[PDB]
Amino acid sequence: FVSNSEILKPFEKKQEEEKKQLEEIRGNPLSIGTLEEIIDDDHAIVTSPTMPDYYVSILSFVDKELLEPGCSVLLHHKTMSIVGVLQDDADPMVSVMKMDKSPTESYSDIGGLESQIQEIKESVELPLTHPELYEEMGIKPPKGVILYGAPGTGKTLLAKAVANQTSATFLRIVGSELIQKYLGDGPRLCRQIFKVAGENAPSIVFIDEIDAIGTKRYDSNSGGEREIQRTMLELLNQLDGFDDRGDVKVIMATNKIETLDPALIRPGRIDRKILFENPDLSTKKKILGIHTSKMNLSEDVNLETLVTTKDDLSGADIQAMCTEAGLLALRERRMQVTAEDFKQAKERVMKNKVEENLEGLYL
Amino acid sequence: LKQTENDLKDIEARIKEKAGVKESDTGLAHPLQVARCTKIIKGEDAKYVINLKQIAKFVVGLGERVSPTDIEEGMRVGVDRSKYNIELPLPPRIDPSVTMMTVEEKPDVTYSDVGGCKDQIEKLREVVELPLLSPERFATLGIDPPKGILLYGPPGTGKTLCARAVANRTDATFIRVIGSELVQKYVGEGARMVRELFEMARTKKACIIFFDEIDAVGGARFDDGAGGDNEVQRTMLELITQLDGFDPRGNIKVMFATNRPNTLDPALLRPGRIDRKVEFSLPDLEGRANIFRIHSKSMSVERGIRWELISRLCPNSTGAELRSVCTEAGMFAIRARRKVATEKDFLKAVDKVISGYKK
Amino acid sequence: DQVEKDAEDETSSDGSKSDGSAATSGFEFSKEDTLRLCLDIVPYFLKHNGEEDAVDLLLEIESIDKLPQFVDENTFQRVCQYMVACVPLLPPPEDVAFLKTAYSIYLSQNELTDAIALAVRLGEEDMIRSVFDATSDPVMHKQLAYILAAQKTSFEYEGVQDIIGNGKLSEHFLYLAKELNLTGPKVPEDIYKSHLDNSKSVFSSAGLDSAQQNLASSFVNGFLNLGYCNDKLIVDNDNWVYKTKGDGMTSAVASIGSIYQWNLDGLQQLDKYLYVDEPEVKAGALLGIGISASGVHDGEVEPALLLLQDYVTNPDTKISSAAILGLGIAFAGSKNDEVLGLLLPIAASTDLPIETAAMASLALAHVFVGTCNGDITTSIMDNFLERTAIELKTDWVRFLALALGILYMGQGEQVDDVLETISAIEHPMTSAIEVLVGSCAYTGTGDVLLIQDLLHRLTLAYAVLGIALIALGEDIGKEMSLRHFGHLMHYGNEHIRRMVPLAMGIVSVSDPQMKVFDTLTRFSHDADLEVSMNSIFAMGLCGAGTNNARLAQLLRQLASYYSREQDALFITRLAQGLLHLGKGTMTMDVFNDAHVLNKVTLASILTTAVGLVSPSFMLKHHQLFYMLNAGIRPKFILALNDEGEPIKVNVRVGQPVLLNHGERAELETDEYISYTSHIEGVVILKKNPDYREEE
Repeated sequence: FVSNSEILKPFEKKQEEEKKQLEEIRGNPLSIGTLEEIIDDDHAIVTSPTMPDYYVSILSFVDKELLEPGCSVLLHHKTMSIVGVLQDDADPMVSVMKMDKSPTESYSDIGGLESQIQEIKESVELPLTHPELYEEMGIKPPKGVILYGAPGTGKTLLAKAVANQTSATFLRIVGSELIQKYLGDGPRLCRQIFKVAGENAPSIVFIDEIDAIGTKRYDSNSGGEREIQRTMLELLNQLDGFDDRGDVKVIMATNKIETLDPALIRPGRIDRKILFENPDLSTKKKILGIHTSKMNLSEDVNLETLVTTKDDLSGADIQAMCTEAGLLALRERRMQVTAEDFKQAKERVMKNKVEENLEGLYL
Repeated sequence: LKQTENDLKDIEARIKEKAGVKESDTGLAHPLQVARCTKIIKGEDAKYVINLKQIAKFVVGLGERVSPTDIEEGMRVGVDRSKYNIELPLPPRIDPSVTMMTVEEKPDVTYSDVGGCKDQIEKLREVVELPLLSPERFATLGIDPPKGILLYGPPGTGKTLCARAVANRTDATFIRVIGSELVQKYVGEGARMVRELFEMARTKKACIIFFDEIDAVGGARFDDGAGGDNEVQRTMLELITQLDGFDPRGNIKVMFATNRPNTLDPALLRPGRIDRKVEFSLPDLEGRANIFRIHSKSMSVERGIRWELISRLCPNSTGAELRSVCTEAGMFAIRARRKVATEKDFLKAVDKVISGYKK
Repeated sequence: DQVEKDAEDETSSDGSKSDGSAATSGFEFSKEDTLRLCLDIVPYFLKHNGEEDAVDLLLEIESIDKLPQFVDENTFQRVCQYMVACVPLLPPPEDVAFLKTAYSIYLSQNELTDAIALAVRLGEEDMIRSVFDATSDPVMHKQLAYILAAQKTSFEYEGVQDIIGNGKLSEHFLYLAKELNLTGPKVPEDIYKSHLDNSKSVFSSAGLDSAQQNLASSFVNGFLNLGYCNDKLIVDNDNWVYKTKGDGMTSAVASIGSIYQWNLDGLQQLDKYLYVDEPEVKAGALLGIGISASGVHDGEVEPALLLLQDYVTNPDTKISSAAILGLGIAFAGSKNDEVLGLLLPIAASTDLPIETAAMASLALAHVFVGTCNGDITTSIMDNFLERTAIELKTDWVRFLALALGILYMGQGEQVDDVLETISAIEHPMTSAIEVLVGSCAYTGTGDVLLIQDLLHRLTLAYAVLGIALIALGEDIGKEMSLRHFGHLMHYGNEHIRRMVPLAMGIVSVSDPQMKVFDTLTRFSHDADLEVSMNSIFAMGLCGAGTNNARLAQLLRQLASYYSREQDALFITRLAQGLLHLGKGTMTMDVFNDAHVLNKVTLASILTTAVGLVSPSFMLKHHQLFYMLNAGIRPKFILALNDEGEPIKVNVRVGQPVLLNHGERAELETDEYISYTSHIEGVVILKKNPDYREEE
């Protein structure tokens, strides 16, 4: 307040007789639209969301180089003339667009997946942090990543853990929303994904839970769609056209890749395939240490006691076991879970709370 | 400069907004994407009164008038979807489609991922390479090359670099037109784009007109064949009236690319237009070896390796699956911390494709 | 509340190393009734082994006097591990002041992690030397001595070097005679100089005929033969030397200094031209000696550079111009009262035709950087406001304000002389200096008033120097600073413009970002043609030694200038000449393995920014083209055994396939195990107690 009053304030004081009055010439009744064609005659085509297509003129605000067709600009109500240019974020780019900054999950909280951590780092984090490994070899790092497993464990934790170390914003795009079952909306939403992340490359593209565009079947019925054929085939051109040093990656998750188009796959563009692995002994130990830090344990509770009998539940399911042990502590009205609660919790979590029973006789 | 352009709304724009808006909007009404007129009575001759909107469509009778420069008032004049009578001489052909069109004269691509495709080249040698080189040979043969040439094979493989390899020997012009980008909000973009392809093919002899992703266009579709709008429905006219009737078969040629032949119009699959069907096979042991040695020039490797044994362990693969062997070879070298990819890195890259895919 | 009210008014930062003071003198911190509170929880958590919850109690009350009470006997390792993830950051904010009392009680132990935290953030002189205090092994002090050479900063001048460098027998000193020459670039650059004798390439140098073409080839003779010793063109044929006069003779002998540069003796070699006849032929002698002495400060076996103190002040025009520039480079890192005493009347009068004081201002900051001098800021303060003698030109007066910017570093309470110069004449870059003098006045940064004063100046171009240190040490002020960095880059002067990519290019080898390179579009075109002159040179200096690669975004900035006019050819070739610096192969490293930056190297970068007038507009003398050899660091990696002796050891080679003593290499990671403070490059390895190995 003190510095801006003696610096920035007197800058506009000499221009107060001009800049204040000349900015009010535009008026309060102004509108917004989308550009189409730009020429040097100070005339263009603008389209509002109500589709009032008009041929109007161009007022002098910025040069024609800063006017990009397809971007939202500031218009006028009656005359619909172009008085200036605005930001393109008003464009209905992607149906579901969420930018998550500083993801919570990291490599240390996902358990014994370190076998897959060094592997996923090479296809995503390594070219972002150290591209010279691929540059000295004269090869391009894989842009795409294929995910398997179940949501919440391999399809979630692995996605949010890589975005933490790369210091990139988590951008989630719903896979089922990529198909609007309409002609022209398929390739439109795909090109807008790389547009928001293609300016300064601040973030990384993430896609999860594809039950729809992954399977086109043979027809618009039986779970497939005709627009999926044109969407996947055109998305291949956006994968080859997009080129960077690895600041932006594309990670998609699907249950089966057999229904995918071999064109969109294009091996050598996607070198990364993550198969779901069973948690090892070190996986459960890393999950317990987080919750047992704030949860006081009795003298009969140790690290090797809880991991003695286990079905190799994932990192998320082990968290549910610690919550059930604390639920029994509320019955006895105490904040310190004893060893008698874990014995009844492991039987409820792996049987009552999760129904498996391990059907035998070669099955 | 900043304060100079601010007051132009009160001085210069007053005339600009009057001639560019009030004159265009007069009576509830230079690239023209829209035109409208409401209750205009003009004495048959320069009548116009055409509403480009699908609501309240108009027609023009009483003779025929040709005025390509200025029909009636100038200003707003358009055709857009439905073509009415004497409004043909001034179509709204303006559109920023230049990003879609890709024109490359005499491509320099010889063999990169197409190494070993000479079998498919022999299929394109007689009906493509021969007329584009010595078209006078067909005079003594009595027949002529067919109009179109159909491509077939795995999706997204063999329809790109293989077409440019034939144009090298004939020194022709390769023009790639993406069919999925032919579909836009403007009705008739697919038919109008094909019109300009034959116009440029008549000026320069021995040119190749290639249509990429014809399944998005074809001969008919839902919004055109089954719909009321005309885009692909008028696109088939340009492939029949122009190519077959007016255009000679020797100088002008047409080639498509599709994943399945049944996705097209059975009217086009009949003889007289689409005849040659080129199926894309996969490279053999010799073909897959020549592709790896080219990628090894841009990738640091060991001087004592052998590219013949690398392609031998890998079965028949597409153009992308072969490039994946070289790209993944550097990934295994990261685990071993080596600047170059040894022979053991290529062996693990092949097993990654065999086990990781199993297709 | 008792400390916070007294934290605003005080001469130092939070914390003290005296464990026997009750803090009852002056500002009161701990009262008399708190004596029982300090010992209250001591007997409890020691017997119960409750140090986990005991440390968290000291973090809440922020009592530094309780720390030595808990650390007494038995296991000292367990109490250090609880100080890793707890003491540094308990709350959303961060308080590092608890390391003050940790120096006394941990003096014989400290920690591997705590030793790194002491060399960063506050950066007290006693904190950097704490690595030698904890370990009594003279072998472990050797590896810590090589990183001290690239460290500089705190310990530079005769307080350590030239005194203890002759060897010492004591506990925590242990500086031998080998650490004197071998750690710093003294003997290694001489062995490196001998390596370029057999590594020499085809030389295009010749004597030609006329002296007009000899001046154009004199710059090539010094640039191509840099690092290589050639006696053929010097001793035998003087036609390219003696035939040149005026500025041509000074630049001719200046090339000789680059030929003999990085040698054990840079003085007696040039004594042939030291005294001949005229001051014109005597000018280049003193310039080449300082250029040949670049990289060494107090000498190898003798302080030979102290004999040049009488060559500073000369009434001759040509000699005085080449004496200040040449001797100012060789005297860097070594303070002298006789050198400063002769530079006071030069910078006071600012006499161009005689004293040539144009470069005398930049020499004061380049020489005494890293030292403690209170007389240099006081003598200039009286001459800055009064402007006695013939001092007239205001630009040279503004150069003094920028010269003192480096001078108040580490001066403590002596920074008040800089505050008087700011209130005297208002400069655009001095408005933010008054805030950042508290970094070295309080012996640290990050206090309450220090952060609030930065938010007042921003909500000018110099204020971002102290913000980057706090942003890396505080996560709260880092988020609000990143939003301010974008709006500050637009300013009249380019100081805020050019410093943003400079700091990004330093860390570009780790976390590259192309967002800064996009803003540089406005940096190219501002008003006149002089803007584009320093724009290409600034983009070419940070990109020296790199062809495209991560600079591909920067390539679009220099693509707008190709060919315009005859004068534009000299402008566009400024970036091309810097790509060949170091005979085409060079790696610029301004930092070290301590996760900090070297301010001595950065001081020479700011010196060349204000200097280097001859490649820019208004060419004065031809002696300014050789200033690039001052900031060139010797590229080598020394191979050492477990004892740090210069013997060949078989390990992972660096960047040149045989690693030995004196071999050129840089930027090589080390994954092996060392004694303490594991670093890359020059490293002394060890072996586990099971076996005895040098790897």
